[PDB]
Amino acid sequence: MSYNYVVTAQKPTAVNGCVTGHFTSAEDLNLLIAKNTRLEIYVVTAEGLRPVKEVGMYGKIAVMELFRPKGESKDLLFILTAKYNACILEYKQSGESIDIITRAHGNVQDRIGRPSETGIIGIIDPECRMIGLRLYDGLFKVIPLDRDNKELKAFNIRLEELHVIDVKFLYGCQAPTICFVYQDPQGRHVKTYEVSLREKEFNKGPWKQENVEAEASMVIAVPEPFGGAIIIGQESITYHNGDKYLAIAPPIIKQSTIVCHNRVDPNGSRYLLGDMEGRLFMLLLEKEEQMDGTVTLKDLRVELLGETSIAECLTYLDNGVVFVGSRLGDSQLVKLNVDSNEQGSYVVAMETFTNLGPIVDMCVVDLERQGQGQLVTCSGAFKEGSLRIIRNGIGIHEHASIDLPGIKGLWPLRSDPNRETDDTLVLSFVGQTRVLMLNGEEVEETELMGFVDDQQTFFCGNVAHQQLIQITSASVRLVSQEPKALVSEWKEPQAKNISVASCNSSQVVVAVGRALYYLQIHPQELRQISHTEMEHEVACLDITPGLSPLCAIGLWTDISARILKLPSFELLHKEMLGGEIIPRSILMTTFESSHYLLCALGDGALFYFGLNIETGLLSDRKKVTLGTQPTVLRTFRSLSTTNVFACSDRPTVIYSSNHKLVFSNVNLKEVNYMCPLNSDGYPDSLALANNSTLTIGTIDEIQKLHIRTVPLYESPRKICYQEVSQCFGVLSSRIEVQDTSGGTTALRPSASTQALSSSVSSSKLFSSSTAPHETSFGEEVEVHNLLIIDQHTFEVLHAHQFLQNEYALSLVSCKLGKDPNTYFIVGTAMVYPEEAEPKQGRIVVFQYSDGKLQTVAEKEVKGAVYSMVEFNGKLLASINSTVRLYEWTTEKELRTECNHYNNIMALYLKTKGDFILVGDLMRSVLLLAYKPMEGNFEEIARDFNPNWMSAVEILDDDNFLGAENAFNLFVCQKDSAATTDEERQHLQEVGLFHLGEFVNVFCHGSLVMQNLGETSTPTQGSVLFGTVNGMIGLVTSLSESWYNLLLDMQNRLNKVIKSVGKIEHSFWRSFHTERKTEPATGFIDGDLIESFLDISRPKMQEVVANLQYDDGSGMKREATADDLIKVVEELTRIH
Amino acid sequence: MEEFHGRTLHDDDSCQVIPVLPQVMMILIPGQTLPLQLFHPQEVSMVRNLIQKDRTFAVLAYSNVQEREAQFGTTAEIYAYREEQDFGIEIVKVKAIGRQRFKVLELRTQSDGIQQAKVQILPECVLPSTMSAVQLESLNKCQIFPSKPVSREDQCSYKWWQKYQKRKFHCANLTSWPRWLYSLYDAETLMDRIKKQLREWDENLKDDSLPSNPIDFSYRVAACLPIDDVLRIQLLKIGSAIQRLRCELDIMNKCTSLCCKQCQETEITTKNEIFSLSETLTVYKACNLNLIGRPSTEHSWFPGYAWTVAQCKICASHIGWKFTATKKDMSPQKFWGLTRSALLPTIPD
Ligand SMILES: [Zn+2]
Repeated sequence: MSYNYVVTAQKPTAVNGCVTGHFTSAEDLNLLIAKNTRLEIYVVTAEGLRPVKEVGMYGKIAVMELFRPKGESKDLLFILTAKYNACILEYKQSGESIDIITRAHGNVQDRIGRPSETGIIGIIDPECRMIGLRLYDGLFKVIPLDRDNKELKAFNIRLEELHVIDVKFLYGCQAPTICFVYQDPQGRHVKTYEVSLREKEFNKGPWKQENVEAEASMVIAVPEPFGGAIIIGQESITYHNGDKYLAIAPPIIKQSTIVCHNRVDPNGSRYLLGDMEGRLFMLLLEKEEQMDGTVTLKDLRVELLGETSIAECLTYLDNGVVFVGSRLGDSQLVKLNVDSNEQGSYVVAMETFTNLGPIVDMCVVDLERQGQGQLVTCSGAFKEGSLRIIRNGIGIHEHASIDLPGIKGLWPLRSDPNRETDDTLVLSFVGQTRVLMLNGEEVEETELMGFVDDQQTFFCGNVAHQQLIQITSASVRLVSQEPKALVSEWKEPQAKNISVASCNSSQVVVAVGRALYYLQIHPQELRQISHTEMEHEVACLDITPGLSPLCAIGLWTDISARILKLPSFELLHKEMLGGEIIPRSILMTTFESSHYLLCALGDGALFYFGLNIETGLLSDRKKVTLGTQPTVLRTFRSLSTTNVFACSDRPTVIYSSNHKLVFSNVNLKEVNYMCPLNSDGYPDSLALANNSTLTIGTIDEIQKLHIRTVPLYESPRKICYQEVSQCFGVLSSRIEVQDTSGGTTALRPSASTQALSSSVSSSKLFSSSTAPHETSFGEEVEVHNLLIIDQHTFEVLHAHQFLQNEYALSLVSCKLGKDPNTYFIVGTAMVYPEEAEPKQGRIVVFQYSDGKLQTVAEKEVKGAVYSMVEFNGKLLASINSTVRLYEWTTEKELRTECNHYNNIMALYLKTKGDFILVGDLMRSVLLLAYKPMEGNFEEIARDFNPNWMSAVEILDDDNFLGAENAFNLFVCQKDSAATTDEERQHLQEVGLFHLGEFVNVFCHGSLVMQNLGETSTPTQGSVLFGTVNGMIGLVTSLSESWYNLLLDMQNRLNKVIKSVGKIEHSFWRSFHTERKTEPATGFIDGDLIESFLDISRPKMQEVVANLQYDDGSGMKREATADDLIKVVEELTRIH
Repeated sequence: MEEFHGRTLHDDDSCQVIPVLPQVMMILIPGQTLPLQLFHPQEVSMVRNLIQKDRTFAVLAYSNVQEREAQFGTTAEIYAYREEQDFGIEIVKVKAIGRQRFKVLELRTQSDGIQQAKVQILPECVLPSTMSAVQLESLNKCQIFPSKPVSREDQCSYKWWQKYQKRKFHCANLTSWPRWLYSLYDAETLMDRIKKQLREWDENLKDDSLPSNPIDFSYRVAACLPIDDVLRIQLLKIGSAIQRLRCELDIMNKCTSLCCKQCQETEITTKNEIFSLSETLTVYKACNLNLIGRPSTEHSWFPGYAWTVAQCKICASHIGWKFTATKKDMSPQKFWGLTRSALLPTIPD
């Protein structure tokens, strides 16, 4: 009844576990990184990481360890899913095709059992005799490893100790022994068991039950010859080996808790340790006692190698290179030149992988192109929080720069034997034309003998017959190749100035006034072939190849496109293209894998058309609005097939994917004229020039999202956009320590201590207050700021710091009431540790004027303002449990208008029109309507279902979307039936889906251009969402017939496509919860449908063996495997 | 008597047919023993037959006593039974404990005299920790806290609770909400707060008296706290432990009028005026109290505080003493140091 369609416009980026081994080949050193579902296999080389494969698994990688069972060459890969799907994958490549086959697959869930709060632990015997798994408390599930165990048949073993923290398998033992730390009322102990597969029960461990620190965090099993185990907590590392027991309490690991570890030596003599605050230690084992050949520990020194990103999974590659994979920071590659000591730190960063981190709030802003949105997200946390600006455009990597005096056209000229290289490019100045010759990166301009020195040459291409033609307004000069001297002059009989000249491989047309002349290039000579007259002046002309069967001309006096015979004077067709302005560029292109000719008007708009190579002209009326500036369309050889670059205020690149063109915006401010140049200096480049200067570089493939990061060294919490002020407003938090002198001290220079105009909130509306439990030494205190960040330079213009013990929660920019100016309205909450639920808060209204953040209004409320939105000029606040509506008076003071008291906590406010949607963490979705006649809220609907809800959004007047526990997405719907005046008060739940991600933020908008297309698209609307792992999604509705077609096609693809681990799709996407599981409905997996363009045509045939395809008809043929390509290609453009 | 030790539980979200006890008129929250003496021969025979078969009965909590219509009820399993013929009446005394909560799907009147109802047992859903969806993998090993120390030396255990909040909700900085908000939806934190604000009305040893399970504790607190019946039905309709605990906090923070015990009808003072400048509850102001005796200041804890005996107006029972200043420049002038157990808080309507 909803008919949605959910797709992912950016794969997840937060690394949640990485592991190195010999996976792809017996000699390679791989590196596998799991994100949630994105298992990325890199091969470690000398310079860094060379990606090799990237496979999408149908689950959240919760366990991943490479093991090599005896009798195999390269390692296998055991992967467990958060839905308890266990698979053993093997790498398999056949020359060029790479496949991840599955050697065993099963589901290792139990029918009953509360999952362990410490989470899944997946550990493996060093001898590859078994795989232990802790899923539920007091139960250790052992998987034997046999060649005939293709279903992974596991058995449980009871654990007498319920609260197990960390468990591992020891080294150098006959039977497989496990050692683990467990919590009992006495304290924390470490115990070892032996596991026998025959008996299927635990035995007596090698050691005895010892006693360890009350906060001993984790166990790490030391290899032979050391053996034993190392247990590290917060103040001591203790090594146990039965009769041996070493304990160290170093004074450097006191500040933070070690959370991650790795081993850098094969013999286990040094270990890497990372803690919460992003600091990299190194545990050194001293084996200086070789008393009887064996090796025993003597000392346990802990070094300190410096500071890195906030680590989540260390990994030591070869040659002192460490991959400090970060879950909330950004993945790194630090080099441990432990002899550097540049400033005391032995780590130096090498690379940095993009990580959109915990997206906590986003906003869509029309910043520059005014046609396409740009997403701005508050990414990261703690010392690596930042702002990411995400834009959808074909990126251009510029490698060369040069300054030109407003050059308005360039052309490569070759004056050498043919070597696919041009040693010079002629640029068209205002009056002259200076050609720059650059064997390397030269900038000097050299006048060609065969080209006019100062005549403002217009066309200078690679003419045929081993000649170079430099056609100008005065006369056309053709020079030879080897002689390099003027060998032909083709002057007009009237000696007039040709406005626009068309050049081809061997035929050249010169248009003067309303007359045109066509000539054919001859060896060392120029011969005029024909002349013709036109009704109106020829503003532009270009014949695309040889001999062109047709010639296109734009009438200056009529603004119409006329196609005729290029080697003759016979007209073929004509079309008046609007007539608003004279067209500035007309060309014919083969980028559509066919013959097509499109012309660009002077206003930037291009009317599409489809030409015929042999004979025939069409119209194909279709408007593309490139911008509001003249455009000179060109083509570059360094392309897929041809491409078409349209230089303007908003440059575009037109490329055809299957049967329709796509105009991808370029990543540049504005370009005046571009030309291909596949020269030695920059192979496969495209030299572009603008009103300022010129540059050269390469162009990316297509439509890849580009992310610009702006660091803050703080935790950003919220963000809005104020259009009039051209600036952003972002709440941020900085952590400070309690100082001995009385006050708070900052750890590092953040982005709020380094603002231009830093103020401090002094509007102590209340006074006195209470704090009998005053903060002591060393405690951490969060200090909040409102930052006013610019929209162009992205610098903080103001950092207004709020009061003490004041958590600033919400933030809205709007024009309240009838005021002509905008405001920043921030709702805060005074939180003291003694009090549990805050009782005091504020709604402070700032106004950023003239570079100063002045507090305009003020208001005190008896609670915490959790959320705020705007009605039509009236603020709508949520104070604890009540929803209040504030009307902005003329005297600049918020005035209450109406109240609505809830039994729930009004924690999510989302509105449209007059409908208000109120929610809380317990998924108590509630609806309200504003009655203008009465002024008071009326409760229209209600939906109560106890479960943890993460976000909420309005899709329409009817559908209300939201997120829900265990990473699910749901969609409610109101009305219908209207049976007993009580069903209209209830919200039917129509859509369910297992997204697999924790959605933080929902926001309307889309990242594609607004080409209307008259008929529009089947998908109506677009709702982006942002999650913890760092993916951007997109939910868009669908018509019912489209939903039926795509659901049937989904069921058909499930039988053809092969998953990794052989997880059936419908089980991955089932609405998963700890107590019940129901199939997905009302949601279409965008990734699965868009995968229809990856499978082969032979595989595509049986996907569509017997289908309907509708399309204004019945069941025409079987969709022919081309109608559905059109459908999926249309669906791809949305994200 | 006859003792039954077996424990059985019907499947949740499933229907069952049970008879309705007509003598029972109050809501029996599960876990609360409700002894009943039955003397009607039909009811006695039915109870004996049930005890032979299942010893399971139904109690319907009617919203309106006159209407006798209930949209929810409870199921009770007999724990002890003793049927004896006394004074010509076969009186059966049965001590029963609530087991499950039932919503009355359809109740009809049987010809035997009792009324039979087919009802679907509501499911008491239990939720995972709010941080389990986003908790970092490396921080999994830090979820276990080193026990729960408590002592008079630690007094309020303030530092321990900050440490618990900071360590458990560490990943709340990956989400748009702060940690002090998630601490409002924690089962352990809410149980601790209920214990703390129940110690201010009685000084019982809650370290053993109250259960350590959110479900059991939630029912016990719903049973103990004194309110009217309709809010007990409201607390019963709640389907989750977290929501029930939050509702109980709301009810406890709603009542602020410290009425007398014994009387249970007069208003001694209000929680708003608590002279916490300097056990016993100190109230800066009071009303509807009768002071008698003499200002005997012998062995007074508070310097400059002479006290006299006090009574309500009717109850005439001692509830405390209105300490009076022994110096001209002493504030407060008169503060009532009432006894905690002498007052029963009620909703200030
Ligand atoms: Zn009284």
